[PDB]
Amino acid sequence: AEQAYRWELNDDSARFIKPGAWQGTYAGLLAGETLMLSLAQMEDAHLK
Amino acid sequence: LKTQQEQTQSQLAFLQRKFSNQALYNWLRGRLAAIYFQFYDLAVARCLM
Amino acid sequence: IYATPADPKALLSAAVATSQGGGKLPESFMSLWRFPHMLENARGMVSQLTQFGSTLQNIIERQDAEALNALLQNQAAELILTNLSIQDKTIEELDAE
Amino acid sequence: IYATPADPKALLSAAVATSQGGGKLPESFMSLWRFPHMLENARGMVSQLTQFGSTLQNIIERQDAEALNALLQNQAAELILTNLSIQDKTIEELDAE
Amino acid sequence: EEIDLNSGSTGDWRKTILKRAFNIDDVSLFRLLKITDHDNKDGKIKNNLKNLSNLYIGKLLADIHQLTIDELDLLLIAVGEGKTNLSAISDKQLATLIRKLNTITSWLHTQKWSVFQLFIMTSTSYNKTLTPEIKNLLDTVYHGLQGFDKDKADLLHVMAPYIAATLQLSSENVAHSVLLWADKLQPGDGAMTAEKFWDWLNTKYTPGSSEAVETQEHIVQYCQALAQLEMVYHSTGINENAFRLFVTKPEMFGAATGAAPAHDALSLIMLTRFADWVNALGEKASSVLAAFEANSLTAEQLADAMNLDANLLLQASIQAQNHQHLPPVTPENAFSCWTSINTILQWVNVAQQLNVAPQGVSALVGLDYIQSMKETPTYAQWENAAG
Amino acid sequence: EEIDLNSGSTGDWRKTILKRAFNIDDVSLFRLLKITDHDNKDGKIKNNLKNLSNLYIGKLLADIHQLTIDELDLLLIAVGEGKTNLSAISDKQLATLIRKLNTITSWLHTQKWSVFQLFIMTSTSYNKTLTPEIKNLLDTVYHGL
Repeated sequence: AEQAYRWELNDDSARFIKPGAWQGTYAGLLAGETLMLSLAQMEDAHLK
Repeated sequence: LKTQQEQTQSQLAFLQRKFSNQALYNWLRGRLAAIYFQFYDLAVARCLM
Repeated sequence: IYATPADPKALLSAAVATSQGGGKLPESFMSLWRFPHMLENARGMVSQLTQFGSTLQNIIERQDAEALNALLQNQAAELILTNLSIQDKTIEELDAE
Repeated sequence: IYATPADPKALLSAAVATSQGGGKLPESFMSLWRFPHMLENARGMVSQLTQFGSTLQNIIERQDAEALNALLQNQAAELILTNLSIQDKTIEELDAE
Repeated sequence: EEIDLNSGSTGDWRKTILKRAFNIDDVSLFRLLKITDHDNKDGKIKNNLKNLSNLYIGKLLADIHQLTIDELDLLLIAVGEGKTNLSAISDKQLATLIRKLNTITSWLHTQKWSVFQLFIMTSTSYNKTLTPEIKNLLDTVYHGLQGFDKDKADLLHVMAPYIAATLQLSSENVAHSVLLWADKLQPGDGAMTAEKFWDWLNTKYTPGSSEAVETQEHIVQYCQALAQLEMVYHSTGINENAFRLFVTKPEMFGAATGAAPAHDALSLIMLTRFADWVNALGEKASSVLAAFEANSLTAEQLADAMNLDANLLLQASIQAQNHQHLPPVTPENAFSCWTSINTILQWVNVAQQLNVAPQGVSALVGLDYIQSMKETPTYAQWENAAG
Repeated sequence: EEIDLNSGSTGDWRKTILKRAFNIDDVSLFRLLKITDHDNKDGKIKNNLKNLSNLYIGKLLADIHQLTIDELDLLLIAVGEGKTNLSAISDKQLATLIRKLNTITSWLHTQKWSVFQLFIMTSTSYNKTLTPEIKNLLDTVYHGL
């Protein structure tokens, strides 16, 4: 989705997805929620 | 009684060494709360839109 | 002349509240999208928000419940140590007998 | 001159954490799909991920609860044997009486 | 004669008799020496009755408090007299030391704490060893801040959720206060702050790395200091709002303006007493704290909380201002500072133990024999005091 | 003789004997004075047997109901006798007061309540200090409405 975002906007500097959503220490708990937020942020940026 | 003391310490070691210890929940709480707040601002902005 | 001991006393503690008011709204943005669409989108965002809220509520309860488990366990350990001292005195008494 | 006992002591145990770092991101890929589509697609995927996440947490909590119950039963058995010995000893005392 | 007290000296009979007289080993004797005089750069002393006397005092203090020499040393550090050389101490300074020690010991007894628990809270030294707990902290915060904008938000509030997450803390308000305090304290060899911490964490730190960068030793001390302050909060039993105030405005607790709030033994005792007092106020505690934090609190409000006649407090307030107290009460600080309050409350407590009003207590003070050298009391005044 | 009973008077031997007679301090004695006469605009009374008699009654009621003077004053307020001057109380009114006090004292004992709890519950006076509990109230309601 991030790549699609960049393509449509002619902006390849954009970044929302960061490493570490999955923490081995915590068995990945809340990794999903972490990604959901990043997606929402991407969406917002798209809309704006 | 001494035996009970040992069992009691074991139960504590369990509480602290088991995976779902206090630290997990404070870790999770702080992390989700941070997400939740940020999510709220996005949701609000969307609501206003 | 016998001296009478004082009454046992009650304990108390304070539990003063904290306070943080809520936030102010951010500035409005005019979306390119028509209302029926944006309404659904806002609905989607809020639903996701309520889901996180619910999720947090459960985390919170687990955090506090666990702190209690730890507290109670520590309290049990302290009391046992005291009971051990008592039992030792009990044995000593028997030697006195 | 009676030789006194040493005071009972507290027990302690370490609970040192482990540490395993975060995953790195995989290479990105240009999809054929437009953003609005991928946004929804990815969202659904995360939703399933969060669903597994909650499920896993619940499993872990159950796992730990069962481990605790097993511990408690094993402990109860040990104590009963000691208490059983005490009552047997108590009967012996009555024979002495 | 030179007596070589170096812990590894393998000494003669004089060294031995000292051990016997003191009932301690070589290691303890070596430290004992350093306690009495940190300027003795050798392990050797002369067989000077005075020097022996100085060693003996150091020992007596340990005996009084049932401490090992090592423990006495930790305590003096916590006291803040860690570097005072007993060998050249004035009479007043020694008496002062004894009082500080009695104060702490009684309190630790009361708190059921070992000297080591205190030492952990009071120590200014931190380890450098990087533990998994810190490593997990750094990753949590590192990720939490990937996108933080210093020009839009308070770094401390942004970090507070992660710091609380990693310290097993239930509140970000506390984490905020803890980070804030740490900045005031400038802990670690690097005098670390949250901002320095972040610049490093952002620039050099790599989560999951087995090596990272050598500058992490400062980072590690910083994180430990945060853990140290976490211990204090929980150990004190202080209300979060009170905690915030101590960190924010330590002047309310008698600190010199701008001073970092202290975490030494005396600060800890002071705060502990504050928390005790607050608990004593029960449900009225909120009002008192609000009025304390604001400079609005008065005697009447406290009397309500204290279930007593405010005239008692007021008379006590008056004596607090009339008497030659150190950091004395003036109308302006009577209820705007904890130390002022304690001064007043002491007048009350004394009045209570003696079952007389505070003025009666004051009259007794006025019969002091040194005071009599400037204004000599008459027999009749003594008669009134007796009455 | 004028006896200065002001809470800060640092009085003479007459004041002292009164304290001893009553087993109370200056503050309590001052409060007692107000109980018997709330119109005494000064801290002074004459060495008038009648006045002494009046002080004694006020002390006496406190001893009877196992109250301190401060507690007696709070109770009279809760009772509704807060402004009665005992010094001019009629025979019936005094007997009436005692009965009200018995009723309440017995009851608080029965209820295992402190007089201070009662006083709070019966207060007609309020603090003005703005606490976080109140701030939370105001925001909760403010937005709700």
